[PDB]
Amino acid sequence: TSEKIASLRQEIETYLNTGLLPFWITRTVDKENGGFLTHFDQFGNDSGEDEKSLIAQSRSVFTYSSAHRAGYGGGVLAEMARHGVDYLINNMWDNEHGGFYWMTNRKGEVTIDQKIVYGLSFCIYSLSEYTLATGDPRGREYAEKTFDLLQKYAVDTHYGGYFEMFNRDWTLKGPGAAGGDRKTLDVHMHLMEAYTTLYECTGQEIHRRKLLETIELLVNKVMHPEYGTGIPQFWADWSVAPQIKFDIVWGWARFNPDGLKSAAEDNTSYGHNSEFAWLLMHALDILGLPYDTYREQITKSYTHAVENGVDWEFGGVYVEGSHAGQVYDKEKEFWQQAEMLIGMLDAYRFLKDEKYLQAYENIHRFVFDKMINHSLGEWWPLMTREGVPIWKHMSHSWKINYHDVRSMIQSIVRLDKIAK
Amino acid sequence: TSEKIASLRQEIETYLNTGLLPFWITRTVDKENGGFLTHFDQFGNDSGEDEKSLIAQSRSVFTYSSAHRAGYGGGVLAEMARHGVDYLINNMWDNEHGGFYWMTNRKGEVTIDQKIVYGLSFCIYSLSEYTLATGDPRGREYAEKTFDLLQKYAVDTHYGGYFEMFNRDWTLKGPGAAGGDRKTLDVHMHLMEAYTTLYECTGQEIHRRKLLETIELLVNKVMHPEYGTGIPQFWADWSVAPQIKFDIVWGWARFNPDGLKSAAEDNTSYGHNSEFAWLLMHALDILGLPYDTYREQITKSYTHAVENGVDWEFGGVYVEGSHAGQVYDKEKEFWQQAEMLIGMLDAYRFLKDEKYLQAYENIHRFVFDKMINHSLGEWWPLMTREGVPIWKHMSHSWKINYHDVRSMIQSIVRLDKIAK
Ligand SMILES: OC[C@@H](O)[C@@H](O)[C@H](O)[C@@H](O)CO
Ligand SMILES: OC[C@@H](O)[C@@H](O)[C@H](O)[C@@H](O)CO
Repeated sequence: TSEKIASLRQEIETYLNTGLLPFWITRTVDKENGGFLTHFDQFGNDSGEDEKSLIAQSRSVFTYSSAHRAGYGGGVLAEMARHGVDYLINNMWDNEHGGFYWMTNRKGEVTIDQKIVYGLSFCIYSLSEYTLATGDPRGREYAEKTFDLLQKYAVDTHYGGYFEMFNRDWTLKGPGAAGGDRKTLDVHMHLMEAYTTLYECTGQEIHRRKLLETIELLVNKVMHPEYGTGIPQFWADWSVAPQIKFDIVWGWARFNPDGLKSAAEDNTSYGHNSEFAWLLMHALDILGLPYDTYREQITKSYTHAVENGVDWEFGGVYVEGSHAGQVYDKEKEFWQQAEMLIGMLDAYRFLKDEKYLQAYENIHRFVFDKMINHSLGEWWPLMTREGVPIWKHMSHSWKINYHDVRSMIQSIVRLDKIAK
Repeated sequence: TSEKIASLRQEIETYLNTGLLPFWITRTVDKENGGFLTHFDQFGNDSGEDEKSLIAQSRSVFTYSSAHRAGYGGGVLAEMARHGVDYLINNMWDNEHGGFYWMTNRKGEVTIDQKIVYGLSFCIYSLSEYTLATGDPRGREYAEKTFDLLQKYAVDTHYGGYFEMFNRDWTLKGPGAAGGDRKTLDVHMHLMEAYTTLYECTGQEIHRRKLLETIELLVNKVMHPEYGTGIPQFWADWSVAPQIKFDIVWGWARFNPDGLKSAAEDNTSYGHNSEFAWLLMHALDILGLPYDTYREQITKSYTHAVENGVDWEFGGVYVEGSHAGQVYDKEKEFWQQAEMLIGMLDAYRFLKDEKYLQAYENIHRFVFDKMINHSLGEWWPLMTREGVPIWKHMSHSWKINYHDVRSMIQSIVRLDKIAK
């Protein structure tokens, strides 16, 4: 219903303009040391972490670049992005070996000099988006510099794909938790997301060809060969590896005590599969290719998410479950809802089955009625199945505004497409 | 027999010092335009080709660098290499897009601006060898620059391996004869040869890891999965492609009218398989790895060459034949004899079966009694099975001194190893 679509779009528009973006605009710009402040407790007050992670600073650069480019933030977001791009190049860029450092403290000193491809993907993503929004060639320059370093040091020229964790001097890290012997869905999915904006910015044949190569890797090696769902970790030879926690992390380790099959290695994340599918669709948009170029893959990702991840009774998407169709972890974490909002919409656009629009409204209602802490404007990071926050910290080094702002803008955009 | 080994080594030493190297030292240095002259007819006189191919100039740089490093040329070869490195950077290097151009005319003007990975491999090979011989960091610098450009533009991050032919702006060339849709044994074998000297020069972890990735590609995708013999051409997905002639070439197209199974697509080159095997062994030497790291592969290459390629009656190695064991083309071309000299020696070192030393003496005797034009010092390019030159041009844009000088130095070296 156009009245229902308009109601949903307005709910997002008011919340995005008066709640979410103001939460960050009034808090994050650090004029003393440069960069952004991203550590806020359940009362919007500083938690005091002496960290400015590459993930935090780059995602902020992306959010403010993309939101300004979309027409949000009252025009002040572009200069906020430049403030962060200033911090990235001046404090986080390695002037002897290249690439962006993983971690800095509050005053700008490098504290983890490793070159993590997961963070470097977000550098390529955010700096490409930054140049697209502001025209500053510094974004594209350092994004191209990062891409070239990934080709030189990270690309496995035999098996394909990328090695994902390196020391500061770009030497491959050790095996196991050091991160030097695994190829992961986490990194390879976001490089596809990164190369999409990179190619959109530069327009080179090389960036279009490597974006397609990244899509091919995900479809042919990363996703389940039968179910099409994302498998988290692989060996270099692309056989499935046992899932491990790397020494370098970019999230809080959450164990659901009442989760099912704790040791099961066949888990897949509905939020990841939805995030991959709509990002692949957006990649096809940027590539000028039709969606059904990967109709089998896109249909597998969305069908699996809507049939197993959507909590129809309480609302929101579950954390993870088996490829076969069993739900393992029924908790409610913030980023999977964000990615499910966009995906379920794009699923409705491509597959045209109304259970996807129902799936969107289920998750839309969950985020606005349960997840959004309206007194501050940010999202609760983790919740019991029926709502009710488990963790109440509003933001940290790994939870900023990348997922929620983009999912808000992209949802108004796709909902507008559906109404027409 | 040590008396037989000494006799063979001395035959090479006298010929290398008094015949082959003097042929080039007295002819090739072009002080007017820079670079090297490589076009000489059957009387050692200029043929007048208005060409200075990247293959010609780079191979010359390698020959003079490697021979000087080995202690040959009366000490004058190092400065000859620098004269060529001067020409490569000043006349053949693309200062806007990077990489070395494919073709220049006699006076140094670029005539084919394409970036051909086959030539760029020889740039990495020769410039790495040049720095190892002279200490001039320009070789290593531009060799590393070329390697990095290959990772950025040439590496297929999905299927692995390299795309092999690009326009000047590094955009992938068209399909078919343009060379943009095939991965070939020719390029991938020599990159392994190039990355070996590159890693020997720089010592970086990245060059060691990519050299191993190159070896893995050749063993697992390029060689026959059963016979282990080299298959010339593949599609990007590494399935076997029909053999074609590219618009860019680096040799004379020779059709043997009395060759067997002219249309057979199962041909393999004994010279190539031997060249790959001893170069792989040398790569293992540089990598500090034992030969039996690829014992199955190395044994397949050498056994196939000695059992099918060695002409026991007349001497020398045939041109090509089937993987299964049938000889197709019994003519005698220069570069396959050179590579068979080194390979048959290394085969004797690793496999210790005396049929390989017999194979070496068969080819040694053929080259010195039939192929070497002793009145000038260079090798006849092509011959009937029983000797007797078919083509008598001594050198051109694709036949210089890369194969024969290296095979002469490396043969004295391995023969010296056998005697001890
Ligand atoms: O796609 C990767 C995933 O979205 C992860 O990067 C989360 O953003 C992070 O766990 C937030 O804490
Ligand atoms: O290994 C490739 C082969 O050796 C080729 O490059 C010859 O050197 C060329 O055909 C000489 O004309």
